[PDB]
Amino acid sequence: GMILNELKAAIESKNGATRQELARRFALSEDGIDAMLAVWIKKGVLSRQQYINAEDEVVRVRYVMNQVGSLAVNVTM
Repeated sequence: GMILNELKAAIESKNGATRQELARRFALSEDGIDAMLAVWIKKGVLSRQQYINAEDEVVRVRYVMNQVGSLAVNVTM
């Protein structure tokens, strides 16, 4: 890869962006960056997109990550 990894880490640590900002920095079509990413992450699920606002305060930001760890959690207590 080239940007898939650069963004994967940059986002995994620092803030992130959507397919728009991604294709922008890469200077390519949003369809190409999204497709290449979807396959680079899993296979073709438009990656993992999530938002944040009420959880924080007034962030209101959305981005797609590769998600290498585990987000799905079920607190059974």
